[PDB]
Amino acid sequence: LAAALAQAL
Ligand SMILES: *C(=O)c1ccc(-c2ccc(C(=O)OCC)cn2)nc1
Ligand SMILES: *NNC(=O)c1ccc(-c2ccc(C(N)=O)cn2)nc1
Repeated sequence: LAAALAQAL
């Protein structure tokens, strides 16, 4: 989940 969002950065 964290990675799914982290791709933005
Ligand atoms: C959420 O974006 C998220 C959470 C966890 C994972 C993930 C990917 C790969 C592994 C892995 O290779 O584990 C080996 C024990 C674990 N968790 N991806 C994305
Ligand atoms: N928000 N994330 C990024 O901007 C980001 C872009 C690219 C990468 C990355 C990581 C690792 C490799 C590699 N070849 O091992 C390439 N690009 N991370 C984050």
